[PDB]
Amino acid sequence: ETLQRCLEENQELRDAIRQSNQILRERCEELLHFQASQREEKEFLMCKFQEARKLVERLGLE
Amino acid sequence: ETLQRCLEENQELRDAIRQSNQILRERCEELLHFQASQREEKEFLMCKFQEARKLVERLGL
Amino acid sequence: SEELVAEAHNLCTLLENAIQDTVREQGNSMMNLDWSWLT
Amino acid sequence: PAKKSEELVAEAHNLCTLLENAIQDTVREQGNSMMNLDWSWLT
Repeated sequence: ETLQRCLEENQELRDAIRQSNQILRERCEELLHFQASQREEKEFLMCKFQEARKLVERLGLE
Repeated sequence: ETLQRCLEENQELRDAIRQSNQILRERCEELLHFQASQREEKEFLMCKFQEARKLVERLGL
Repeated sequence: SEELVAEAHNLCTLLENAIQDTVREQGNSMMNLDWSWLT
Repeated sequence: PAKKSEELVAEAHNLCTLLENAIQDTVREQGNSMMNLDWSWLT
């Protein structure tokens, strides 16, 4: 008889899915925030490349 | 019948788990590669921006 | 459950999207800019 | 060969922990910002 084994496994599997769901929720929230951080530093470094290029151009002239 | 019912839900929960596992293994691999690109971009930009600093220092003189 | 099974496919879809747009903006790398004014 | 329930449950736990840590490290590492360096040589 295999119903007991089936019901036990169904329980363990639902608990596996429940737990990963929870982790997936927390982890995506973190990623969405990361996407903003990544674009702030993007634009800050681009700014600094530009300023740096300008300055160098100017000292070269003298 | 309680057996057929259980077995059918056992297969569906086993299909949900294999598939989600496939995705997590693809997503982790993707994320490991992005991490390595991020680290290289940063080493690149820290280098450029240190060369820029030294080239500025070097001109003032 | 299968509220669970549906919740997992949706969590996964969100995950794949999130990583796709995290791993996207990377594609425009400042390695492709003109750094030759250094040299 | 079709994985056992136990085996599926354990891979999922493995892959979950691997994803968390892969995500937290990504979030953490970039948070050592090039915005925290000394940029004052620029004026």
